[PDB]
Amino acid sequence: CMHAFFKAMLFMCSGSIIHSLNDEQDIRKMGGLYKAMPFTTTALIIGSLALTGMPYLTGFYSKDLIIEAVNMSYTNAWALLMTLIATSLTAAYSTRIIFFAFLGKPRFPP
Amino acid sequence: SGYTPDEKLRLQQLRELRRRWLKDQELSPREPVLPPRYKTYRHSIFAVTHVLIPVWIIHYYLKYHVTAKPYTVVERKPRIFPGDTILETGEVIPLMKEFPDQH
Amino acid sequence: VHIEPRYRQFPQLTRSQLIQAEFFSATMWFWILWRFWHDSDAVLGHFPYPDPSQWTDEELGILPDDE
Amino acid sequence: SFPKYKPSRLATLPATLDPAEYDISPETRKAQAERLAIRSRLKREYLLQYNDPNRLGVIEDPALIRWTYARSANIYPNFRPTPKTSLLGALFGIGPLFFWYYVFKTDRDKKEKLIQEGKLDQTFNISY
Amino acid sequence: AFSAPAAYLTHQQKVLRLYKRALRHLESWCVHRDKYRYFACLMRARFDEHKNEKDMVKATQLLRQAEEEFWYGQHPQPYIFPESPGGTSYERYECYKVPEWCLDDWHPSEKAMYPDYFAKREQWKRLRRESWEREVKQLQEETPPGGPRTEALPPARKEGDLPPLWWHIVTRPRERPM
Amino acid sequence: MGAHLARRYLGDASKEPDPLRMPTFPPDYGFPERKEREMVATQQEMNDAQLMLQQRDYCAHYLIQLLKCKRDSFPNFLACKHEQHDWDYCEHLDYVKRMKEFERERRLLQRKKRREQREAEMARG
Amino acid sequence: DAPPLTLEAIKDRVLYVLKLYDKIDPEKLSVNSHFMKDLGLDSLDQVEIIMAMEDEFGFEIPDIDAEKLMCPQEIVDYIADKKDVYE
Amino acid sequence: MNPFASLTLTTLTILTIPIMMSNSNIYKTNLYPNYVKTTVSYAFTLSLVPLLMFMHTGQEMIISNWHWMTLQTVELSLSFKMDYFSVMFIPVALFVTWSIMEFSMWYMHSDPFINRFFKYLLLFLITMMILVTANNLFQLFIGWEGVGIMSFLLIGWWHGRTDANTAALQAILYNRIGDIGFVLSMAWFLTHSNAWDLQQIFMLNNECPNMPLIGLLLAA
Amino acid sequence: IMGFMLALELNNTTYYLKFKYPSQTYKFSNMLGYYPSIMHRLPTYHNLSMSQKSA
Amino acid sequence: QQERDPWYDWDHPDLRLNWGEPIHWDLDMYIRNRVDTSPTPVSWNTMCKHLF
Amino acid sequence: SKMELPDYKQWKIEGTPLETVQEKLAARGLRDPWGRNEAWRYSGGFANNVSFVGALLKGFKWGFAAFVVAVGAEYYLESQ
Ligand SMILES: CCCCCCCCCCCCCCCCCC(=O)OC[C@H](COP(=O)([O-])OCC(O)COP(=O)([O-])OC[C@@H](COC(=O)CCCCCCCCCCCCCCCCC)OC(=O)CCCCCCCCCCCCCCCCC)OC(=O)CCCCCCCCCCCCCCCCC
Ligand SMILES: CCCCCCCCCCCCCCCCCC(=O)OC[C@H](COP(=O)([O-])OCC(O)COP(=O)([O-])OC[C@@H](COC(=O)CCCCCCCCCCCCCCCCC)OC(=O)CCCCCCCCCCCCCCCCC)OC(=O)CCCCCCCCCCCCCCCCC
Ligand SMILES: CCCCCCCC/C=C\CCCCCCCC(=O)OC[C@H](COP(=O)(O)OCCN)OC(=O)CCCCCCC/C=C/CCCCCCCC
Ligand SMILES: CCCCCCCC/C=C\CCCCCCCC(=O)O[C@H](COC(=O)CCCCCCC/C=C/CCCCCCCC)COP(=O)(O)OCCN
Ligand SMILES: *P(=O)(O)OCC(C)(C)[C@H](O)C(=O)NCCC(=O)NCCSC(=O)CCCCCCCCCCCCC
Repeated sequence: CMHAFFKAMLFMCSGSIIHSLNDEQDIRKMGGLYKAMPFTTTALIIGSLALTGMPYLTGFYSKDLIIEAVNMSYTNAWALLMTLIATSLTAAYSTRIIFFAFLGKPRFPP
Repeated sequence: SGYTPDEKLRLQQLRELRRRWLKDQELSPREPVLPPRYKTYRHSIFAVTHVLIPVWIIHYYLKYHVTAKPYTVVERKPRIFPGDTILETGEVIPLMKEFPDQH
Repeated sequence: VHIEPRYRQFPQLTRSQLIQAEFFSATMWFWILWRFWHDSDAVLGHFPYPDPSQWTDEELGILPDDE
Repeated sequence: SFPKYKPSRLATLPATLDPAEYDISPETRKAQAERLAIRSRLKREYLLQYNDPNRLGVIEDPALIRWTYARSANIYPNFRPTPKTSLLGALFGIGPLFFWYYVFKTDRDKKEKLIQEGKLDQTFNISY
Repeated sequence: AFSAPAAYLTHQQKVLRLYKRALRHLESWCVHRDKYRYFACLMRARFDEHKNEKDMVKATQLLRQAEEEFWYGQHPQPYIFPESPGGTSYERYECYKVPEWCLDDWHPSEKAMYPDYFAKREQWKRLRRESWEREVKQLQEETPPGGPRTEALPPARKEGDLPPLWWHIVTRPRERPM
Repeated sequence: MGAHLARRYLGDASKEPDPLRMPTFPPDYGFPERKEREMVATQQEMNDAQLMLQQRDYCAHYLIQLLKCKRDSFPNFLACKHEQHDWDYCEHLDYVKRMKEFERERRLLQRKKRREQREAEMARG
Repeated sequence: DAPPLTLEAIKDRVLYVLKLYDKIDPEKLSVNSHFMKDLGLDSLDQVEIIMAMEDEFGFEIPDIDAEKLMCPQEIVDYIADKKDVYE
Repeated sequence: MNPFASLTLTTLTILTIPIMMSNSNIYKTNLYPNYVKTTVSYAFTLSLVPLLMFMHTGQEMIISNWHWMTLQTVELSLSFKMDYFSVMFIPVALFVTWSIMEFSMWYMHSDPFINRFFKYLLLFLITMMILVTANNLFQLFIGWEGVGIMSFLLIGWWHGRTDANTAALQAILYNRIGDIGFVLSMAWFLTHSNAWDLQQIFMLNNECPNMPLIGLLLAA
Repeated sequence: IMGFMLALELNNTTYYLKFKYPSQTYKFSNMLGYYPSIMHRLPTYHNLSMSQKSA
Repeated sequence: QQERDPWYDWDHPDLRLNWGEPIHWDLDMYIRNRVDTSPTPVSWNTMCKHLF
Repeated sequence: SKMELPDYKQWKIEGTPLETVQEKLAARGLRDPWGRNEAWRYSGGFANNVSFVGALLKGFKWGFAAFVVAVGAEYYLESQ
């Protein structure tokens, strides 16, 4: 349920960016959208925070409990390690989207 | 390296024809000649039809046809807790024993 | 509202969208702070974790080695 | 220097890395010219028929006709029983049948042995 | 696309195509504009360094080594314009492209809904029918006896003619048809 | 995760406890008089409350009280904080008792190792 | 959605890019100037000019076609033809 | 009768309604996207109601309304499982679909077949609801393959794009290997338990074996 | 937070006027682990080849 | 056909074929919707080794 | 309607990373002629942009003020 919420919102913000930039889907050609597009910027930031498990957003009440249960169970050691690394990589690619789409100077056509 | 004179001339002529063709593709003020033959009100007609008629039909179907045969609608029995009042028989489910309470 | 296209310039923005974005970012941060003020146990835990080293052999029912 | 690229059948060699692209002979140039002339002749024929204002229908493609004929109706006349053909046919047409026969025969023999010995869980198996 | 290809690519053409491809992939690696400008100037410096070279054997060997270097260092996921062959918007509007021969099968009522358009269309059809013989005659007069040696087509040499084989080029569907 | 895993794997698995076989010592071994655990909720009460089979542990009475609280104050979904805390505290006490069982098993195992080493040395000497 | 292109708009944008090119003198640049016959550039300069136009208008000109555009007017005509611009 | 069954079935039915109207002047007009969006909004509210009913007393039901066919000792009927999972996932899915339909009304504004796009979105929603509320394996499989084929149709939305067509067929291929696993599970359950419905499956499988559970895992 | 910090450092490194050829790990990650390439060219090719040459 | 040039004015733009030219025996499996043999940035052997 | 292109003389690389690039190239003995055509991106409303941490804290200032006011009101109500 929680993932339905914030992932749908993230895809809608991505689509808004695509439409405003003439069907461009490359973060290498996005840029400056933090100030260019205020509402989609704040929506995508809130969604990416909720995705990564901000302490009291919609993703905290599921992902945090899942990680707690995985750590506290009689589990596969390799599965536990891969789960933790995947949480780190989730934060990583959310950072990549934000950094390459919204921060910096523009790269889109004039 | 560049256009030959024949390539340049043919491109010029073809582009002139193409522009003329698109200009002809433009429509006329009269062109789509069709043959002869409040916000709350719209959602009020929508709500009665789309919500009211189906709910009437479905409630009639369930109350008088589906639930007229055994085991068609099975409900999970309600939870009963200590110190409860069973409404069916006016019964009283007793409370639990005293907890060994801490702090 | 009609937004005129810009060429090599920052696009025209709207007061409504600026205030809406600011209000919702502020709403998220207020919610996070308000939840942390009240429900801080969800992040930092609620009950202490016992140290098994401090449990006496008498209370764990371990007899002296010689016995 | 840089690691070399090894072409495969499913990842072919790029044209820019082909050694023959940088060793061009005067006969290579005339081969290219002849190929371009063939393409130009075919293109002229197709374009004339294509832009004909009076043509209605399908421009028949002899290449397509030959391809469909070679794929179906010309195979048996040009087939000969060779050792390779016989072995490949025997394998691909007989090996799978006997492999599956052995698999199913063994499985059903085990099932029937368990049934006869009366130690196979057949409870609730009403529908057969 | 619009231009007929030749039998082979010259050495200069190969060098320029490598230059453009290398700059595009360098831009894909160097996401930011300042970094791209810096490294693009360095790349042009390398090309200008080898610009003057009389030994064509050495020039071809340089091109071959440059191609190997490019293949090793190319971006696995280079930037592609949306409408370009690898792009995301490539061939999206092909299902919306319908031909004018499909247009002329309309019912009379449908055609009656657009009286002015179809008069101009009839004028275009008459213009096409009145020129076909001159077009074929011009094509068969100017060809060599062996046949067409290339895919290029001539223009109209006279004041009343049209460039031979022009109908589908001129009346091709629009890039955004619907 | 924890240091017990390192001790068992990169160390003396004979001295460390085995979770899938614990306990291996009698419950009264070293306990002169040991009292059994008390169960407040009865089988019929848990069956009526329709507790999940993994929720029918020794803390089930606080869970039943929490469920009854949440049902009665439905629209106010923030009115059973005390019942939630009572259930959580009972679960915490149960967990620390499990931890005590593990630690008892560990030091009993190492006491047995020491005793058998002492017997082996006495026999050798 | 997006405003349609016009011949004047395309011409303005191409001349704008060319005036922002440093190797072209903006005073003697016209819509009929040849990149090499009367501006003194070379093949690499023309390649960079075409790439700049590709970035400007957001589409790609294939190498077979781009090697022939030796004039801002030729570039304008090519882009108008490709974008179906007639006005 | 309690309003639980009536309101759940009403949500499903009013979802199906605009597909019936896909052969009318409204489907020929430009009000069809807004019509479908309004329908999804109303269905979302009517689904919110039984969620409140469950959140109070934890009420769950199964509705075997229509009997389809009796294969000797196996009875197939149209049954719906309105439990915690269904009554929680339906409002979430409807809320998300409502927002997505509005965003598509803005986003697909220039699409010549926006009405067909909205009809396809509503058909996917219907199949997903069938999947979620299904009480037997056969109805669950109907929803399974329905969402698979709607995904196929919507991925290849632009038919002139070869990449779109390859992507659609690829999705079909992988989901079809999943369906191999699903059908293995269905055959095992019928053969060894004489049932395709979750009640009898759960009652009779005190310890489920590797073969059916691995079939389910492969399908998932 | 460690993922945030490491990703941010790596992304800030992109501004430097330093160019380096990609790594094997980068190629593996960017090309999807080579799974679509190998497993969309090899088994499909063999199945479509058997479907004609043999059957 | 994926390896065939995309910028050329083919008679069949989607199939990337010209009218009258010989058709490969396995065109049915070498269409752009099917098996692709285009060159890849990494060698096929390296791909296999890394994946396995 | 009918937008006007801003005058091209206004685009300069001074006070821009492009002039740092130009200085490095000049030290190396080179020049880049496309400086201004890129220099449009570094001026005007694109001149200053936030950092990654400053982006995450977009509404923290007003959110914290509202939080302090609400905590004060709650404490006031609890006291009286
Ligand atoms: C667009 C619609 C169609 C869509 C499908 C289209 C494609 C298929 C077409 C059909 C193909 C097959 C053809 C078969 C022909 C034979 C027909 C037949 O056998 O019909 C069977 C059957 C008839 O059975 P029967 O044996 O004849 O009668 C048994 C009883 O005696 C009956 O009990 P009774 O005596 O009480 O009778 C009640 C009575 C009266 O009903 C009522 O009273 C009910 C309504 C009560 C309303 C209450 C409120 C009233 C208003 C208020 C009044 C007071 C004032 C208050 C004011 C308040 C103001 C605020 O109504 C009827 O009798 C109606 C019977 C059915 C009539 C229609 C039959 C049409 C056949 C046409 C065939 C044509 C050829 C087809 C093929 C052509 C080629 C394609 O009819 C139906 O099944 C009809 C529908 C049943 C009810 C609705 C069920 C809802 C289920 C919901 C499930 C949701 C699932 C969602 C899943 C997806 C989302 C997840
Ligand atoms: C067969 C092996 C199977 C292994 C299975 C298990 C796999 C586990 C994977 C773990 C994560 C690996 C992440 C890197 C892989 C992708 C690299 C890449 O291409 O990035 C470009 C990509 C950017 O793409 P781009 O902008 O296009 O860049 C293109 C450039 O050309 C730049 O391109 P580039 O290629 O030049 O940049 C890569 C370069 C620079 O990137 C990095 O160094 C990435 C960051 C590595 C961080 C490692 C941990 C550092 C410490 C973290 C904190 C924990 C320590 C304690 C701290 C205090 C705690 C109280 O790194 C390397 O080349 C070294 C190798 C990287 C890691 C390899 C892992 C093993 C697989 C390969 C084995 C063989 C490798 C041989 C060497 C390569 C071939 C010659 O990077 C990112 O977006 C950042 C991702 C990396 C950071 C994410 C956050 C941390 C990740 C988890 C670390 C652990 C956290 C705690 C977990 C829970 C513990 C309980
Ligand atoms: C159980 C039944 C058999 C299962 C294994 C079947 C393997 C072979 C499948 C049939 C071969 C396909 C025949 C012809 C299909 C057409 C091929 C085709 O269309 O091309 C590939 C097409 C598109 O190519 P693109 O890469 O997207 O091109 C991009 C364009 N630039 O994509 C595909 O269809 C690839 C399909 C390859 C199948 C291989 C996958 C097999 C994986 C099985 C692993 C199972 C593990 C599951 C875990 C279970 C846990 C208990
Ligand atoms: C793991 C998959 C195995 C499939 C089934 C197992 C059967 C064995 C595998 C194939 C062996 C032969 C089966 C039929 C194949 C025919 C051979 C063939 O196609 O080539 C014939 C050669 O055959 C002959 O004419 C002589 C007949 C026997 C030679 C080939 C069979 C030898 C097989 C070796 C036996 C096994 C070796 C054991 C090694 C250890 C294995 C555990 C013609 O030669 P060419 O003109 O070059 O045409 C090929 C074009 N590239
Ligand atoms: P214009 O007609 O003036 O063009 C002049 C040319 C170049 C045609 C000359 O007249 C000419 O033919 N000169 C001699 C031939 C020649 O130039 N040979 C050398 C050309 S290749 C060269 O040496 C440059 C290669 C260096 C760059 C390699 C690119 C690889 C990097 C790719 C990286 C991709 C991701 C970063």
